[PDB]
Amino acid sequence: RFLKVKNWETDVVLTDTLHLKSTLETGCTEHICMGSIMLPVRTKDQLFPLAKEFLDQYYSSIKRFGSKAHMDRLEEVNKEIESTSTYQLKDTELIYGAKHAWRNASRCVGRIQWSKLQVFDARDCTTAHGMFNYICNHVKYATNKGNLRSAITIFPQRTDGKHDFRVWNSQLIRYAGYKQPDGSTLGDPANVQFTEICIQQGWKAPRGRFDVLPLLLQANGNDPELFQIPPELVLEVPIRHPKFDWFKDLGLKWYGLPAVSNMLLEIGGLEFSACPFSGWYMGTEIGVRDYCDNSRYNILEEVAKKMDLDMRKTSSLWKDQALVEINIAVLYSFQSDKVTIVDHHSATESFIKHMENEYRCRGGCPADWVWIVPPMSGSITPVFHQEMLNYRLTPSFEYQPDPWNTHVWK
Amino acid sequence: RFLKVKNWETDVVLTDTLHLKSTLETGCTEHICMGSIMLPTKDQLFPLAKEFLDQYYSSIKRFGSKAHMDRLEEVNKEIESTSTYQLKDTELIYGAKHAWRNASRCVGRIQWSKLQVFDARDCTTAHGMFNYICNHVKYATNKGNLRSAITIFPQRTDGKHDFRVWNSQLIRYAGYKQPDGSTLGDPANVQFTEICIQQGWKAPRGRFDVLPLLLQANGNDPELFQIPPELVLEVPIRHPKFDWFKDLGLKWYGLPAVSNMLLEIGGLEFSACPFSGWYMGTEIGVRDYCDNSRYNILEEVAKKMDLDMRKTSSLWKDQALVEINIAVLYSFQSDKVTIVDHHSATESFIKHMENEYRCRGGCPADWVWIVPPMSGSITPVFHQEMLNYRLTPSFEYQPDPWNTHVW
Ligand code: HEM
Ligand code: HEM
Ligand SMILES: C[C@H](O)[C@H](O)[C@H]1CNc2nc(N)[nH]c(=O)c2N1
Ligand SMILES: C[C@H](O)[C@H](O)[C@H]1CNc2nc(N)[nH]c(=O)c2N1
Ligand SMILES: CCS/C(N)=N\c1ccc(C(F)(F)F)cc1
Ligand SMILES: CCS/C(N)=N\c1ccc(C(F)(F)F)cc1
Ligand SMILES: [Zn+2]
Repeated sequence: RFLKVKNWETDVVLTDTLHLKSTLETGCTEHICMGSIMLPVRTKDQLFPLAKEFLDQYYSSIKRFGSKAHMDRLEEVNKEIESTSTYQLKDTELIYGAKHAWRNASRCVGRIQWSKLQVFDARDCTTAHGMFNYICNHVKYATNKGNLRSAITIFPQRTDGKHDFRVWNSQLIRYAGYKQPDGSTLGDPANVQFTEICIQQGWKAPRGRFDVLPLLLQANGNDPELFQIPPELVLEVPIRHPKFDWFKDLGLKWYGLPAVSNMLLEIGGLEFSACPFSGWYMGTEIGVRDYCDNSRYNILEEVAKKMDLDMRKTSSLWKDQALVEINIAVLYSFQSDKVTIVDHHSATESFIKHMENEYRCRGGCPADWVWIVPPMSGSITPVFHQEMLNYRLTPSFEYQPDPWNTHVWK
Repeated sequence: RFLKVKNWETDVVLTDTLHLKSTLETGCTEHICMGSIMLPTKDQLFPLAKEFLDQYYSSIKRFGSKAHMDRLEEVNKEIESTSTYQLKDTELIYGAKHAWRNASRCVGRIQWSKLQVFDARDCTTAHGMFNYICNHVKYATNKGNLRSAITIFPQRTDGKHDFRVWNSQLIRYAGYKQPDGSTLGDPANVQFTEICIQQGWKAPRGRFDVLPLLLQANGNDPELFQIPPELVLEVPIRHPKFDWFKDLGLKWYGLPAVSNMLLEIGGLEFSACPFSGWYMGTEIGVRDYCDNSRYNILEEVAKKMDLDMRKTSSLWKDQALVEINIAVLYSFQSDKVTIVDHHSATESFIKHMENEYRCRGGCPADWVWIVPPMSGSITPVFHQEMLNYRLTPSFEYQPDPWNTHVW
């Protein structure tokens, strides 16, 4: 088979063959497309085949397929699975797996950096305090004083599903959200529920607008525990505008390190329920979504008012106008504090190059157009005019139920 | 089965059942999503006809009635004899309105039922087509107070007597390649603009030259016609705060009228069915004006705004784009020509979606196309999950007439 993909701005056409290897489902039938849908204990028998194909890829990637080292590793793994039911990955395999989970993330526009990933092996970790230490070292290393470095910390793989390691926070660093009895929300609305669990667990909220939440860490299936990330480790950027000297008075700021912590990493059948990973922000994530979504900080009106814009009628495009300035401010601020960050133009342009490269070296690049195209100025970024094929490849990062909706408390 | 759709901004969940009536395939499988790909007989005809009539009568609360049954046999017998059939007026009107209603890429379907239908089925020549088209352009333009409409020429028979409108839209600017190697006018129509020259049209070689209509009737060869200039309402683009804007020398037409698609009703194929409504701002401001492959004007507009175009991180492109779309909307409103902005259009569509879900049990929607090409996440449709599937009657793409015609 062969599937063609065309870019309507360059007339460039690409041939995808990589999709042939996709085994997982898409949520789409032949009679329906669910492309815009947000979220559409393995047994030993189910496990070996998964390990095999994975190990086949690995060895193939190091140009040693069929070798003796390859066969013996298969024999070694098969045996281990039969006797122990599970199986431990080699350090080289773990690093290969993680980079590929990233490499296969169809919703990630920053994959051009996929091979530059620092992997921290936290498989010997046994307690929550242990997880805390590991996370602090990840935050410090990745931040690097503003010169951000991609990194991922991998805790023990799931066993019987009763001794899972979970990082309850959705991101290592995030601002608390509090619901007021008057119905309004102070802080970040998106984190209200998690904030409550933290308070309910003993956290003492400063009840402010940008309070870095504490970590809630679950080790070996035990009840989660609270820890406060060392402030001197949480790099933040106050947001000011290059021309609007009143912007700083808006009292805005954001953290510099985006580190996802609620996803599950799958490598050769194994499941790593705790695998926080971080990179660096694309401006629009903060400028458009975090600040302007109606269900987030929702700063449009206040930014507009101060800009003195005709807010009487939408057709004046006051919302659009204010959005640009706000995103202007985010990029400017980060660049001024020498904290890594990329704008949607550069990010989407690099992604197009990475995508083409991937087609010519792997035979494809699974991509989710709904997620790749930026939440602003969509059509003036190259990805918009790019047809994409979305399919599933492992290793991979997946979502998992929120830990508070499944955890069996002790 | 029973699929649900959630809006992540309001948490509202709607259940979709309408998809269970999907006929055609989407191009997507369980192994791959083709969502962003722009385009993935007596025995055949009667079932389709029955499906349609069934829906029609169901809508008029006469499902099963003798009328329903009689009509069914009548068509059945007609197909057995004439190897095809004709729609009664009522069924044509319904068919066309419903083709619009099922257009998963149209953001303005909230207007679906308010569609004027012009039966051009008695047309036999190109001059006739021209007459029908002119009256359509005039009725729909209504001096700026646009009214949606569609004109339906004779349905296909043997495929060699197909009626076709070679233009992609009734009104579009010509595209000429210059000595340089660049392009004057609209790069999107360069080829058609060539087929018009290669046909006789005397191209004035201007930036915004309204192309001539190239009509084809009963499989014959296309003929050129110049739409009465008095019938082509145009808006000169000026800015509400940049009096230098007028100097960009930009203008666009007020009437968007798609004419290269094919209308299918009850198995029947109407290869010539121009339809029009009114512009959503972004269409011109973002796509026609700023698309790199189109008029690509961001370069200059930025200059004139005196902004740092040194680093992409200054978002000068974004900055310009906004002002430009301010101007388009501003101009149209000032000349009282109908136009809608992306904020209002999308808000309207969300409401339409909510009505369609409780009245029809669903609303086919293509997210990739529904979300405006600018300020995506600040419009409601961005946070709205959508289910895409095909339903007939429908509007479909069809091969360019020049790439398939036997002169
Ligand atoms: C180097 C900086 C990086 C940039 C600029 C980048 C940018 C992005 C952006 C803009 C999104 C969408 C986020 C949202 O809308 O919530 C995304 C999604 C994603 N990225 Fe990256 N990324 C980078 C690094 C990484 C790293 C290091 C990994 C993994 C090791 C990764 C894995 C993912 C995944 C799994 C998704 C999709 C998640 C989902 O399906 O919900 N990214 N990335
Ligand atoms: C009255 C106001 C209308 C508005 C504001 C509206 C707006 C839109 C917009 C923004 C698009 C995208 C255009 C593009 O990107 O090329 C679109 C697509 C579409 N609209 Fe509407 N529309 C309206 C009327 C109509 C009418 C009267 C019909 C049919 C009778 C219709 C049929 C379609 C079709 C079929 C498409 C998608 C075509 C395809 O699949 O490529 N629209 N519309
Ligand atoms: C409903 C729709 O799927 C949803 O709003 C998606 C659209 N595209 C997105 N794209 C990115 N990068 N991030 C998101 O959260 C979303 N949300
Ligand atoms: C490649 C991608 O499908 C293509 O650029 C689509 C995206 N969304 C669109 N949406 C609308 N309304 N109109 C278009 O022409 C497109 N082009
Ligand atoms: C890993 C830091 S890379 C980055 N730029 N940000 C995000 C933010 C959210 C997600 C998601 F997983 F929540 F979608 C993914 C990447
Ligand atoms: C019918 C006028 S309704 C409108 N706003 N414009 C368009 C423009 C192009 C198309 C398309 F068919 F080319 F995609 C559809 C609608
Ligand atoms: Zn799909």
